[PDB]
Amino acid sequence: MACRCTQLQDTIDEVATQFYSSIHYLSSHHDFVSAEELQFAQRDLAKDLVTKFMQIDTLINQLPGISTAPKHQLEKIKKLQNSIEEKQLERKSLESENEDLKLQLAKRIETFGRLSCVLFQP
Amino acid sequence: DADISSLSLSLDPEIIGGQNNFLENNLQQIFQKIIQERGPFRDLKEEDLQKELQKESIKDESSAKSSETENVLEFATLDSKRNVDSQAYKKELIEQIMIAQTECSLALDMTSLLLSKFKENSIETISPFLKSTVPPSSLQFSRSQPPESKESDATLAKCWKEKSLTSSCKFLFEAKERLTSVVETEHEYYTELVKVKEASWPL
Amino acid sequence: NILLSQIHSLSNNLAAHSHTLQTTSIYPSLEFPVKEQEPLLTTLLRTKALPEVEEWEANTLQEYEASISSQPKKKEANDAYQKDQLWDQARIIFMEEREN
Amino acid sequence: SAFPPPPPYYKLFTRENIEKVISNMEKEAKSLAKLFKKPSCLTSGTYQMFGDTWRLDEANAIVGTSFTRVHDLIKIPRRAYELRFLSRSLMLNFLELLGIMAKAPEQFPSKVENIRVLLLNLHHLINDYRPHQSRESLIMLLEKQLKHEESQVELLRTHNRQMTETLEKYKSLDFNMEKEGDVIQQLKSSIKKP
Amino acid sequence: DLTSIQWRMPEWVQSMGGLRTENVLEYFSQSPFYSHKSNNEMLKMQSQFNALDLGDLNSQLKRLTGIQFVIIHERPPFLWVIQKQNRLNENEVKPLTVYFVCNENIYMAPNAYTLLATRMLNATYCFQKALTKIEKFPQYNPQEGYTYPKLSNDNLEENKNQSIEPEDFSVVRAFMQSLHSSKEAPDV
Amino acid sequence: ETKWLLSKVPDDKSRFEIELEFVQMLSNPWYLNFLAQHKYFEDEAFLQYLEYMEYWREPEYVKFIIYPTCLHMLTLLKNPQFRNDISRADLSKQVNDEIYYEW
Amino acid sequence: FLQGQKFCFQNLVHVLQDIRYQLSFARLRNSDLVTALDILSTGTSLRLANAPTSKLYMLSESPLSTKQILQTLHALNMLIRIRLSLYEIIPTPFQHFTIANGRCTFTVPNEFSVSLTTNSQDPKSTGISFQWIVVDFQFHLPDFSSTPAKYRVFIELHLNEEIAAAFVLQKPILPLIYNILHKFCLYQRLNLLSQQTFQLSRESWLGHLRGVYDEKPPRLRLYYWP
Repeated sequence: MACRCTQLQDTIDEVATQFYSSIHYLSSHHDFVSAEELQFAQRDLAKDLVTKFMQIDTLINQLPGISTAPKHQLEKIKKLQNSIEEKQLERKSLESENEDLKLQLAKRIETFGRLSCVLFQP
Repeated sequence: DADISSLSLSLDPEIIGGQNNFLENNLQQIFQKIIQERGPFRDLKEEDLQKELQKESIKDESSAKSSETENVLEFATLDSKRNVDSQAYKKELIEQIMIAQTECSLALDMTSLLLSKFKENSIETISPFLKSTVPPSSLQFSRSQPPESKESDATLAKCWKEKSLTSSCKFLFEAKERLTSVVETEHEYYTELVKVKEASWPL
Repeated sequence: NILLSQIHSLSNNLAAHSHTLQTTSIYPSLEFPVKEQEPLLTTLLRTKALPEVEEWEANTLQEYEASISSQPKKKEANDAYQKDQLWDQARIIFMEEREN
Repeated sequence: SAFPPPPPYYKLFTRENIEKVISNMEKEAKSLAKLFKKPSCLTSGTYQMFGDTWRLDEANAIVGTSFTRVHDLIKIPRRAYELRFLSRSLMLNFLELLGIMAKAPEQFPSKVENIRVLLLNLHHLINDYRPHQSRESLIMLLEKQLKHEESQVELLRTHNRQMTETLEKYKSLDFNMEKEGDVIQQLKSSIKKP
Repeated sequence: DLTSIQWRMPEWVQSMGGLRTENVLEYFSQSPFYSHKSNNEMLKMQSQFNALDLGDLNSQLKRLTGIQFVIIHERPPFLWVIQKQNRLNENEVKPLTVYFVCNENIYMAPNAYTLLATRMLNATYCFQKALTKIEKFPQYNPQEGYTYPKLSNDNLEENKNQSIEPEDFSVVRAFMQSLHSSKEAPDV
Repeated sequence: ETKWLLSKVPDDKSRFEIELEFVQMLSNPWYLNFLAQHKYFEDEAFLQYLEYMEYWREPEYVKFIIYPTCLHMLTLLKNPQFRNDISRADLSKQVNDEIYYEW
Repeated sequence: FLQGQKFCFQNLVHVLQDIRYQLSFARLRNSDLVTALDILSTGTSLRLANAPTSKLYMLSESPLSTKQILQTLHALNMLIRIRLSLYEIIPTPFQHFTIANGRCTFTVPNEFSVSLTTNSQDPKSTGISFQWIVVDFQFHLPDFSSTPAKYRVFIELHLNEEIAAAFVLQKPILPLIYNILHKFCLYQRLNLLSQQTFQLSRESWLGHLRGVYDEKPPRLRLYYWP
C-alpha cells in the first residue's frame, strides 16, 4: 500500500466521526431512570483514539522517500534507468544467443535419440 | 524503455499472462492458418519447411503507397464486409421455425403466468428455467381502450388478399407448366411402350 | 396440413374473443421480481414483430401507394365489396354446378 | 446530456464517402475528405490543483506553513510535529466542546466551525506529498522489472554452462553423429561389430 | 413507440435522488404519456389556481371527472403501478391504460391480442416462407418421382411389388460391437 | 471535393469533443444491443469503428478514462463480426463488464 | 476537469466508479509517459491497460501465422521422443519412428498414430507417454484399405473417448489401445475371409460349401459336401 497518511486520515476524519459516535448517549437517558459504565466507555475511547493517534505518529515516522526530494528522487529514477535501460535488450539478447546453439544442440539430442532408438532394437 | 515492454511481465505481475500453451490452442490452430489436419500437416511439415524457405522471400523495397494510409486500410476490410440447397432449405427452416415456435413457447409460458393466478394446471407447461426463476401468477390483465385503429388496416387487408389470390394464380399457372412438361416427358416412355406392348412384349 | 388445423382452431378462437381482448392490457403483479428481471418482460410487453417484416408491411403500404402513383385517383373498395360478394355468389353457383 | 444518445453523425460515418476519399487519395497529390483526417484536440482541463491555494483562500495558516515547506529536519518537522500539534490542539478543541455544553448549548457547536476551518490546514500538503508517494511506488516497482531480467541471468546462464558442458558426454559432442557418418552409426558402430 | 423504447432524462432523477410519491407524475409530466386534459393536469391547472386544494392526489382526482393517472400498486424502489382512467362521476370510474414505472420510462400496457397476432402472423409467415425459397425444387414425376437437380449431387447419393425372382461399414458395425465386448474381454 | 456538402445540415466544428464524449457512452454493454437496429452496425456504420482506431495512439490515449470503452474497443477488435455485434451478450455482458468493474 | 465537464453532457454512463484516483494515477501515468518512450508497444502498458479482465467467454482471438505452430511442432519434436526415451514400455511388437505425430506403422497389419492432447509439461514424472489420440485411422491391411469418412468418425471417436475413460482410472492404458487395434482390423479380416466364403458359396463354384458369419461371437463354419 501507499499514501498511508490517508490511511491515517481514515483514523482522523473517521475517528472524528467516532467522536460523533461518542456523542449519542446523552439524548435523554439521565432522568429517565449504564451511563456510568458509558463513562468507562469514554475512557475506552480515551485509550483507543489516542493510541490510534500514536499509531498515526508511528506511520508518520517512516514516510517513504525520507529524503523528500522528488526533484532528485526522480534523478534517482534516472540513474535507475541508466542501469535498467542498458540491461533491457542485453539480458534478453542472451535468449537468442543461447537458442542459436541450444536449439540445434537439442536436435543433436534428437540424433542421439536416433542412436537411442538403435539401442532400443538390437 | 524496452523494459516497459517487459512490463508485460509486470502485467504478468498483474495477471496470469494468458493460458499460453494448450492442446486446444493447437486445436483452434488446427483450424487456424495453413493448412489443416495435424497428420496431413505433418505430411506438410517438409512443405512447411519449404514455407520457411523461399516462400517468405518477399521483403520491402517499394513505394510507401500513401493512398493506403491510414485507417482506410480498415475501410478496405469494410469493402470485404460488403462485396465479399439440400439441408440448407431445411436448415434455415429450422432457424425460422425455431424463432417463431419458441416465441410461441413464450406465448404458452407467459399466458401460463397469467392463468396461474387461478388454476394451477397451466403454469406447469412453462419452460423449465422460468419456474426456477419467476413465481407464477405474475402477469395480470388490465381493462383498457378500444384501443386504436387506422386505414392501414383495411388497405393491407385488401392488398395482401390481392397478392394472395394472385400468388395462387402464379402457382396454378407455373404448376401447369411443370405438369405439362411432365406430360411431355412421360409420353415418350409409353410411346416406346407402344413399341413394346403394342408390338407384343412382356410387361 | 396439421398446421392448417392449428391456424384453423386458432383463427376460430380469435372470433369474438378479440372483442374482449381489445380492452385487455398485460401487466406483471406483486410476485414479479423487480431488480432487473423486467426487460425480458418488456420484450414480453413488446408486441413488435420481425423488424424486417414490419418493414415489409411498410413496403406494402408505400408501394401500394406507388401503385397509387401509377393510378392517382381510383376508388375500388366500395365495389370491391362486390368483388368479394361476387366471390360469395360465384362460389354458390360453383356449388350449384357441383350439385348438378 | 445526450441529444438523444445515438450520434447524429451517421452520414459522416458512411462508407462510400471514404470510398470517394479513395478516389481522393490522388486528389491533392497535385469536403469531408480532409475532415476524415484527424481532428484538433481539446487543450483543455490543464488546470492544476485548484483545490489547493484557492481553497486556502476560501478559508489554511498551517497549510500556508506547508506552502513554506515547498523550498525530522528539512520540511519534515512541521509535517510531523506540527501535525501532532494540530491533532492535539484539536483534542483541546474537543475539550472546548465536550468540556462544557449544557450551559446555553449553541455557542460551542458554532465554534466547531472554527475547529474544522482550523482543520482545513491538514490535507493539502499531504496530497502534495501524495504524488511523492506515487513516485515511491514507481521506485519500488521499477526494478522488479530488473528482477525479471535477472531471472534470465538466473536460468539462461545455467542452460549455458550446463548444456555446454553436457554437450560433451558419453555421447561425446552432440555433433559426434557427423551427419553422413552417422548413417554408419547404426551399422559401423553396431552391425560392424562381430 | 409506446413499447420497449428509451425515453430518459436521468439528471432529473439525479436531482430527485429517485421517486417519492406524487413526484412520479412529475417526470411523468415530462413524459408524452402525460395528458393535458387529464384531471392530473387540469387540476395541475388547479395548482395554478387553488394550489393548496389538491390533497394527495386521488381525493381531488377521482371526485372530479376526466382523465386521471391513479396510484394503486407500489413496487419500491423501481416500479410503481399507475393506471390511466376517466372518471365520469365523483363516484364512477372508467379506467384506461396501466401506465407503469419502467424506470426512466413509463409505458402503455399492450393488448394480449397484439402480441398474439404478432405470434400468429410471424408463425404463419414462417410457414409461408417455408413455402417460399424452398418449394418446387423436388419436381414431381409419375415415374422419376420428386427430383433434386445439382451441379453435383454429392454431398450424398404406389409403384410395383413383385419383380425379378452397403452397409458402407465393412460389417464394421459388428466389429465395433465386438470391440465393446473385447475391451473388457480380459476384464470380464 | 464537396463531401462536406453531402451533409443535409452538418459540417460542424466536430473536433475531438463529441468523439470521446460518446466513446464513454460506447462503454456500456447495455448500449451494445441498441446498435442492433439501424443507427449503425455492420453497414456504413462500420466506418465509425474503423476511424475511431486512433485512440491507441499517444495524446488521444490520455483522455481515455473508462477502459470499459477500451473493452468495447476489444469488442470491435474482436470479431464483433460475430454475436458481439449481434446477439452477445444480454445483461450478462454488463456483468462481463461488472466483473471487470469488480476486478 | 474543464474538458471533462465538456464531456459531461451525456447519459449517465461511462461506465465505472465516480472515484478517479486511478485516473489521477493516469495523469501520473502521463508523467510516466514523460518517463517513458520507448515503447509504443508498451504505451498501453505505460497506460496500464488492455487487461482489465479475461474471465469472460466473449471470443478471444487473433491472427496466428506461420512459424508459430510449426515451432510448437518442434517442441513436440523434443517432448514426444523424450517420452519415448523415457516410457515407452511397452506394448510390443514395435518399430516406432516418430516425427511430429507419433509414428505407429505396422506390417501386413495396419496404420496406427499418436497425438497428445492435454496439458503440456509432465515429463519423467508421468513421463510414461500418457496422452495421445487416434489420429488419421488409415489401416494398411492389403486385402482392404482406403478409409473414407464415417469410419474415421465413429471409430476414432469412441476409441479416443474410452481412451480418455482410461485416463479416468488407474493406468493400463496404451496396451489396451494396442489390443483394440489388432482386434478391430482382424475382425475385419474375419469378414473378409467370410466374404470370400461367400465368393465361393453365393456363386461359383457349386454350393453346399459354406462359411456363414454367425451372430454369435465370431465364427466361420466351413461345412463341406455331404
